[PDB]
Amino acid sequence: KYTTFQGSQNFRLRIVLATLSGKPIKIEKIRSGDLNPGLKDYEVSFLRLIESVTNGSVIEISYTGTTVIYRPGIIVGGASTHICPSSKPVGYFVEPMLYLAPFSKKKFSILFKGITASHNDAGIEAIKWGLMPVMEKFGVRECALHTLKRGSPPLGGGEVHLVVDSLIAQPITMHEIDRPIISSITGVAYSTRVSPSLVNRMIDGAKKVLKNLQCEVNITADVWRGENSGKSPGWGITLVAQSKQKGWSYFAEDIGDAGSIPEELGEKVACQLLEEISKSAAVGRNQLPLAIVYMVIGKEDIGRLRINKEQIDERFIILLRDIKKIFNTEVFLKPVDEADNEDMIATIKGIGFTNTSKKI
Amino acid sequence: RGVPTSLTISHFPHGPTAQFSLHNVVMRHDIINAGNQSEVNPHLIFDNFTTALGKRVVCILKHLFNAGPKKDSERVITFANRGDFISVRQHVYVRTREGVEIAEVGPRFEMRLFELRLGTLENKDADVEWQLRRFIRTANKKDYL
Amino acid sequence: FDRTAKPVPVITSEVTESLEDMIRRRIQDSNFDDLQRR
Amino acid sequence: NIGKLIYMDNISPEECIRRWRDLEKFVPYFDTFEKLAKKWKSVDAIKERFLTWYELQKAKISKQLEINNIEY
Amino acid sequence: FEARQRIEEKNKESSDYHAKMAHIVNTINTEEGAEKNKYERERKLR
Amino acid sequence: NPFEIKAARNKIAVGKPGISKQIGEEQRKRAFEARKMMKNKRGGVIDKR
Amino acid sequence: VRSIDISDDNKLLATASNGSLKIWNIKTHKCIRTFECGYALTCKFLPGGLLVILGTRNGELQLFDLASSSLLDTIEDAHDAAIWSLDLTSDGKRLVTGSADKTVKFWDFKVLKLHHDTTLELTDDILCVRVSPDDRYLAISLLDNTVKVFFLDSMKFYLSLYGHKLPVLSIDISFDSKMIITSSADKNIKIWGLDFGDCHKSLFAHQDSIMNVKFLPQSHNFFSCSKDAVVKYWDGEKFECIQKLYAHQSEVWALAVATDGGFVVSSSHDHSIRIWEET
Repeated sequence: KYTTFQGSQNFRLRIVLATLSGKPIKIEKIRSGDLNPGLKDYEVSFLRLIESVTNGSVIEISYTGTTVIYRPGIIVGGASTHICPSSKPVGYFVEPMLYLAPFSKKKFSILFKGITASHNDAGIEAIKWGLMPVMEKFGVRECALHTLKRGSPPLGGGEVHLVVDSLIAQPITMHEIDRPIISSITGVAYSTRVSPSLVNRMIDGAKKVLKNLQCEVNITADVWRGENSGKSPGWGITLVAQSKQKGWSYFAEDIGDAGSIPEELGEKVACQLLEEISKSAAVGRNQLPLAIVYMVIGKEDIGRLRINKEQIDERFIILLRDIKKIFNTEVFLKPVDEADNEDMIATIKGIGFTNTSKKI
Repeated sequence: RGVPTSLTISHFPHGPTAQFSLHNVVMRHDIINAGNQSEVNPHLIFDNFTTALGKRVVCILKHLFNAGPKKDSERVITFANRGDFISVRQHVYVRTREGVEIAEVGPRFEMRLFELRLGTLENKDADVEWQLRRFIRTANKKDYL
Repeated sequence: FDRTAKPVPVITSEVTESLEDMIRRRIQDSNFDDLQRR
Repeated sequence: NIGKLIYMDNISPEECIRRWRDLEKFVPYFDTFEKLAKKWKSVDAIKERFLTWYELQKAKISKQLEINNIEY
Repeated sequence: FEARQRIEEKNKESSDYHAKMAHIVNTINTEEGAEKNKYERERKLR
Repeated sequence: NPFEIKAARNKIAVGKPGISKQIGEEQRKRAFEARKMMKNKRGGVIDKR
Repeated sequence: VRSIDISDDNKLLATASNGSLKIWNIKTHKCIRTFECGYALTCKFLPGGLLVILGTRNGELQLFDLASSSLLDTIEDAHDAAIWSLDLTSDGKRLVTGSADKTVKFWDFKVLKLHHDTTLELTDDILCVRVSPDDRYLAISLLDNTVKVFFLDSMKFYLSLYGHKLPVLSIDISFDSKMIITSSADKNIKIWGLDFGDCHKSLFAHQDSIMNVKFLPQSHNFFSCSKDAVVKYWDGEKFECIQKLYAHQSEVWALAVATDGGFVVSSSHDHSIRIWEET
């Protein structure tokens, strides 16, 4: 009768917007046409992570297991452990906590043990400097993802430590109209339980493809020895384009698998980064939901951010429809005057939210 | 009631008398028939005795053994400090090609020092060099009180 | 409530495992601190 | 146009974008690896992108309110 | 059992409290005493 | 390994002291930490599907 | 005898320094087709039998038969330095060989004769070659002590690996293309994972030098010879020496298994070859 939703599409965003806005939510028909219908194990463990990180939020599930009614409590945050199930790595759990985090009572010092990263989901270094600098631009100061034990795709056993300790009152409003002049193209390549020459065969191919450019290329290498190597061999590569003059970033990452040649994987992440940096304006396409949720929980004023005509696709449409059903904020889409690059300026008036859990 | 509780050591030519409570004992006479003890003059090992009282108790506690054992001398006797509780075991071993394998035999217990008087056992007028303080409001906050 | 002293340290298989690998590492070093003939 | 296109309830998102012209999977979209590698064998199309305190605070909030009104 | 665990927990939190209090008191000591001695050097000249 | 067993008279192991103390500390240890993590909240997931 | 080939169950072969490509059978043991080629070191069959490909320490590569006259085809200066070992593919049409002029070259059987198609340069004197029994990948052993694995549809340098501290001199590949076995002259074989190249057990036996390791091609278990007259075979799940065999007297140069049930024949320096079979 109050807030109804269909399907497990953008489900993490539905639950994180319910607990930020403080409105009760109800989502039914979580893949109801299926032989194994209802809530999967990773999202049930995600909901009990939410219950561990909040207080007073009650969660009830139907006997079908496809209907979830959620009252929200207050975001206490704090320090706790959380084993994550092997169906889904730590990125899928940490990336909604990364914008639920900075408003709580205590500091966020929460450690995730399990699979580090996989293909469809976010890597740890990927979120580290593809999403902590955009958080630093939106207003937080002290945030870190202490990677203190890497894991692996099929067995995992890795340990990350999300710690944010800048309890901001509210995110400051954002003003980005210029396409950022990309100064540096950096990246890292990580390897676990393999030969170290796999890293060089990644990096020489990737910077061979990107070496025809005037930009300063700098990719670093890390192997993980000892018990920081996880429990299965695996290796990945991530690259960011860092614009230092205002501090923006774009990024692309991938992890190899059985038969993945390091040269062609470096070529694939290099071309994927060029796809993202040609397709995206002023913010990463994967950085976009965090960007619009901080702009919509900004101060009671308008904040404006440039995106291009490529950025508007079905994920962005279901994002804006989600926020328009949760706290009914129309996003105004101005066009930029120079039509050589068909860019929209999204202006969003932030709902006047403050964090209401601070001992003062 | 058959459980030993006090072990008083007195180095009686005008020397110190320490006293030990003696908590969890295990007697080989009521567990294991495996034969005689080894009865070689043993080696001694001590774990984290660093306080001045720790050096005093390790001095008066290892000065009752046979002086200068040999290399082949088998049995080792351990005195491990786990938060002011000297745990005592004693073992025999051999050297394997992989390493060393121990064999637990004889008693095991743990003793906490509670008085250490400068006089002999009989006097009770002895000046106390150290005794523990059970009822200060910081009793459980440090070791070798 | 509050209590005066730490209780008796109960002997668990974990603490006897730590004591045994302590003493076997010690005699693998052969660093036993006995007396001397002096 | 595109604002009422988004906020109209009836139409699906892909029908919206084809009239104009699943987010648990975090990863951004991508084309064929060989296709965009062959397209970007030369990458000079992206060369256009590549290369006192109280009166301060009052000026900050008043310029915020002024740009708020000027796009209102 | 619960005696042992809450008493080591209480001693641990008391030691971390001493650490935090000592840290903030000597950082407020030194970081402010630097400019205090700088201003005293600037004043005592003139 | 002859001291984590204990014998008695004949007409032998009544029970293992080290393993008994191991489980007898572990189950009440996780019970105490469960009481700590569940002492002072309100939001609880109802029993199952 | 430097090398052994063996067919399914019937005919067997010995390769020596004079060129005595002796054609044997396990039931009458008379050398059927003795002829003379030269300083030959390694060889292989053609999969229906009756046709034998064989290299030499000279610059040559020769092919012989069973039924008709002995010499059919030879390619002199196929590699202008010595060659070491050769392989048919999983089917028996290509012909890869490696050679200490830092070259590995392919050949194709055409009709009676051979035909060179592709050379490949390496940065070292290559000295061993092994191709998977499903043509998934080939592996080469180089005295700058490394093992390189290439594919076969592309030869696109899949995995460079190292770690033996002497020239590895024998490679084998698992029967179902999951695990390779590298073996050097520091008495330490290495069972190697395949998807990324993780070592599993860098295990140690045959206390002078491993001379040849080979794979029991039914399960994933394997035989390893020595240089000190001992041949063991190991299992590839618990990595223990499930059998030692001491019954030679000198340097066991070569061995070969037979694909019917893992029916193995070994050959040593003391001119003796012998047959090991089931219990």
